[PDB]
Amino acid sequence: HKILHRLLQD
Amino acid sequence: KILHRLLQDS
Amino acid sequence: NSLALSLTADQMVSALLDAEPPILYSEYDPTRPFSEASMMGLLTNLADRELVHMINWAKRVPGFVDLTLHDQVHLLECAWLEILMIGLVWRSMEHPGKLLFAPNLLLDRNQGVEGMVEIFDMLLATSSRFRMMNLQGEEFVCLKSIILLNSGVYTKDHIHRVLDKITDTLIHLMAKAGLTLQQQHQRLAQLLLILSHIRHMSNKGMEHLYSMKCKNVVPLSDLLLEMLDAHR
Amino acid sequence: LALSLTADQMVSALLDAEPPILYSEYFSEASMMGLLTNLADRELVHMINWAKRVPGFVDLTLHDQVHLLECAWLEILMIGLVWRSMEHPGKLLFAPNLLLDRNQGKCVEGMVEIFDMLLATSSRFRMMNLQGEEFVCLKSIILLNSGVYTFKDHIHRVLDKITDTLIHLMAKAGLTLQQQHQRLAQLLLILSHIRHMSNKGMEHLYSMKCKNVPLSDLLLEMLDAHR
Ligand SMILES: Oc1ccc(C(c2ccc(O)cc2)=C2[C@H]3CCC[C@@H]2CCC3)cc1
Ligand SMILES: Oc1ccc(C(c2ccc(O)cc2)=C2[C@H]3CCC[C@@H]2CCC3)cc1
Repeated sequence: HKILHRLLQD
Repeated sequence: KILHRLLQDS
Repeated sequence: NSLALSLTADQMVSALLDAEPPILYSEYDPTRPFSEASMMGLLTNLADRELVHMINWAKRVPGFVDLTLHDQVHLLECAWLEILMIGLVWRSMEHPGKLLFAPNLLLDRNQGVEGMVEIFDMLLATSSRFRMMNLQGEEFVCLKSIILLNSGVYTKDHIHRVLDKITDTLIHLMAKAGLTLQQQHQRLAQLLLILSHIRHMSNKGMEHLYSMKCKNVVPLSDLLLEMLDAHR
Repeated sequence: LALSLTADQMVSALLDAEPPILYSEYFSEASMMGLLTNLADRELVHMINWAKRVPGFVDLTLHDQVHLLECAWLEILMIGLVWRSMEHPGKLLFAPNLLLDRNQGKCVEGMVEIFDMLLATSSRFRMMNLQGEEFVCLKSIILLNSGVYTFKDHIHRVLDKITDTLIHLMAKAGLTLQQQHQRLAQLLLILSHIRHMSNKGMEHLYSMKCKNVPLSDLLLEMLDAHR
């Protein structure tokens, strides 16, 4: 999965 | 330039 | 002085409609299927012939004649693929899932080349967008002319003057169509936002052509090589 | 919730969600791209959090949010750069402590062409007297529009709302009806050029990857999303 996923969730 | 010619004629 | 600024919206639409290039036919015979070389061969032959009509079409666009020979070359070098694409998208508007490159050349998503499906989908998406918006021919010819004058304007006050005139022309059509003031603004915004995507497809398409050139796949015409080199 | 907000509440929300102006690390080719890579990477983190504060963006699925950001991240950085450099003609304010000239874009191959396009866009905003309220609307439009056809009704509805908001600002500025249509059209046409610069810059960054300054992990992901 992409890093962008985490930053959009947190 | 071809584009130059086709533009100027006639 | 100029004549483009003088024309009314109705006379603007009329001039653009009268200037419309014909729909050219392909050399396609539904005998052999398409290889990566044959398909691009057909499209290159088609696009090269379309360009000749576009150049003479551009000279029919109000205000374009008033510009210098150098500026006319720049605007066409920058927007030729955009104009080809929006024309393609317009032709394929009533053919869902298909692209009408020519009346005898209808290509599917399956048909078409390493990196062509990405461009096809965006083209299909644009066509599907025009269909849902119920794009009119009067709006199409305005958008196509906007692309010609805009796409190379920042790479002038008269060009922006004609651009403002085309804006007025678009709003006049929408008002005639019975749209409310906020519906005109929204639709106007919707139409011009699509041009951003057409620009995107063009840049993607341009890079594909340069890839095809250096790979020495199917030979490009002498004019298409010039138009492609201008983008570097 | 985005559709419920009025034009005033739309502007205030976007103005309140504005990312900060970050500073550069306190040129050749390597040093400049090093500073810009570091800067852009820190801006992305604020952009992502800014996007989540954009009305209607939260309502989208996680996948759609990712797709939109991947499509327009360089566009958004650029229009921010262009806006910051508005009152610095001939200059590009990448950061308050990093002012770059057109001649400084020459020591990187194929970057001086992107500089001129950026400078021209900034000059265009200056001539149009672009307002901050207008700018935050345009940037939000880029976020929602740039990747909407690479997929919808909700996004198009929010786009219509921002359009209504744009007109509202001009109508409150004292512009006549036809002046509102023309200015709106002029703004949206610039977005087509911002896309062009983005695709050019994207191809420039790809050359950077195919040469090994080291791009950040986040930047490499945003870059890879453009194949
Ligand atoms: O009307 C059109 C005619 C052809 C095209 C062609 C084309 C093909 C070969 C060329 O040498 C130049 C363009 C384009 C299409 C859309 C973008 C790039 C290319 C290739 C894929 C399809 C697009 C529109
Ligand atoms: O605010 C901005 C900060 C940086 C940038 C980016 C950038 C630089 C390095 C990166 O790794 C990623 C992006 C650049 C600018 C815009 C085009 C791409 C590049 C190269 C020259 C100017 C653009 C705007």
